[PDB]
Amino acid sequence: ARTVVLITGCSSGIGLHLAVRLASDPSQSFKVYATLRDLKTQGRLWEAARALACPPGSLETLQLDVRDSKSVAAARERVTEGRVDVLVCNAGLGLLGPLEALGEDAVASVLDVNVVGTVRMLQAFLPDMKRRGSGRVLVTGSVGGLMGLPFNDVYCASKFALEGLCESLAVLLLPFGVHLSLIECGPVHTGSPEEVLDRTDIHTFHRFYQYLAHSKQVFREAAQNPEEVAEVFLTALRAPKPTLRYFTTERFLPLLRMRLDDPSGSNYVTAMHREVFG
Amino acid sequence: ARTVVLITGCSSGIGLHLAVRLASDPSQSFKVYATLRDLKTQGRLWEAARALACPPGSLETLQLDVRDSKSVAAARERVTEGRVDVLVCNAGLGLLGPLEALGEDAVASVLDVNVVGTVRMLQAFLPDMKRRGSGRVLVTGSVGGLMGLPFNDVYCASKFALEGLCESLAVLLLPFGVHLSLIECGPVHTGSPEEVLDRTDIHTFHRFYQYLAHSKQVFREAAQNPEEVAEVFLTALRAPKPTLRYFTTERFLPLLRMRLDDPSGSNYVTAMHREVFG
Ligand SMILES: C[C@]12CC[C@H]3[C@@H](CCC4=CC(=O)CC[C@@]43C)[C@@H]1CC[C@@H]2O
Ligand SMILES: C[C@]12CC[C@H]3[C@@H](CCC4=CC(=O)CC[C@@]43C)[C@@H]1CC[C@@H]2O
Repeated sequence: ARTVVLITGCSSGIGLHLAVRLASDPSQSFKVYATLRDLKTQGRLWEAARALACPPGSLETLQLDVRDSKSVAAARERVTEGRVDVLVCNAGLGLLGPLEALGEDAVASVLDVNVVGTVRMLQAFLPDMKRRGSGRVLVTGSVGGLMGLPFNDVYCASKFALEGLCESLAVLLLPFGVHLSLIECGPVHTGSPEEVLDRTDIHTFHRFYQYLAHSKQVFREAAQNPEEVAEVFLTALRAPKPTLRYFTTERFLPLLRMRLDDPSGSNYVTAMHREVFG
Repeated sequence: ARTVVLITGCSSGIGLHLAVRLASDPSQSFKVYATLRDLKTQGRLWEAARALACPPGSLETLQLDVRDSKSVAAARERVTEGRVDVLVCNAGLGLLGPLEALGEDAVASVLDVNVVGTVRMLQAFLPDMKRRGSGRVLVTGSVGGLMGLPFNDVYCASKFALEGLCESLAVLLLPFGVHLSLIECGPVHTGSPEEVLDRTDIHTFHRFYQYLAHSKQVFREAAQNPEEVAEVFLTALRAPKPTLRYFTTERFLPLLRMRLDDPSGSNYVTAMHREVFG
């Protein structure tokens, strides 16, 4: 039978491209449940699916809001096969700005969607995998989950949290036959100045501008095509003994090694301040 | 004048012992605001304060619930000096058990207290430090924030999140004169089987027992006295150029280095499964 895949956050970006890559696979090996918070956003997904000639029935959309455990359970019940071979936890939110300028609701939302929503997915689908002794779980990671980035304090908190969540589960899941992997992505092709200025000091504001200018230059130079990133997920899926982490690029490994080599954090803080700010 | 210190989570453990260490310092250098979620739990703190003969006025208690930004702001207004020289973000919750056995509320609470509550403290007190160009922020960390531990999935998610939060802020704060440091603690001297069994499978349940037996043995062998741990906070406070991280012990550095040296995570997962389970 087909490998049943359920992917969260398929309205755009990595989840959209992964969903159509799998559904359009020439071997027709996969049945994909592409889940979205709001079905009103499914148009780009269906435009992409048609462009790759996904066979009828290879791709289905479900509404799934990872903030709501009832929505998670209702989507699980919509899997007609009664099993999920591959779960891809990809839904996520970004949050950029001076820490004191971020709304309390926005902070709590990033954590609820990125972290608690992944926990909700894992609590809903892991038990069936553990009892069957098979299943693959892929989690969309970021280089921001491996090293702290200025003005991404809460985003990095949430991506570092997925690292701890997944590494902790991987230690237990080792002998269960259930494989969990993080796909560590760099940049991928996919408030107003006035309000930020009102909630922070002028120096922090100026540094935010510098960060934004630097970020745009790196994105322009180094963002990867979503097709190349989606193929790393497929590589992890086909591995007989998948590792805990896959990297979409080796570009940030040097910064990572410097980080990991000086546990006091001094070398990394100095190097990243220089890298972003000059 | 005195160095004004505000510490969260002083009802027991590290925060209680730190508060009385600082308030009883022979030099009388510190004025300590020991904050607690519920003032009904302040008895051990006052028993400890009297035992160390903390001078009258060296220690004051404030009610502060880090889940509530109004409580954070009301406590900030109670600092009569109108400034905080040292902020110690220590309030935290643990959560242990099979992931699928944890209540959704309990998960969301660990994240709200440990992560969003620290963000609330930083948003409330950082701006004044940045404008003055001085201030120390100490955050209670854990070895569980540096490496994933089985059956601590959500606890480790939350402690890994503080790593990302603090490292991201430290990159920005470098030139502001505001110093942020994590104090990485190992074990420190400080649901029912039936309900866990009903929410998980028998194999996971057996592994939980093994984890608990192992954890108790390590705690018995390696837990540090809270006095020794509190003194690491003082060491970070007195450093002219404090590093991002301080370690209370070097016992877990080897596991950490192995972790950091194999970015795929394979060596760490295998080593920690063997370390916990045999
Ligand atoms: C900060 C940074 C440039 C901006 C990058 C960041 C990695 C992650 C990232 C993803 C994006 O989509 C926007 C650009 C950013 C935010 C990079 C890591 C090192 C580099 O200097
Ligand atoms: C899991 C472990 C034993 C139990 C330790 C853990 C570090 C943190 C910790 C703190 C505690 O208070 C309980 C014991 C635990 C949970 C250790 C890290 C490696 C060691 O094998």
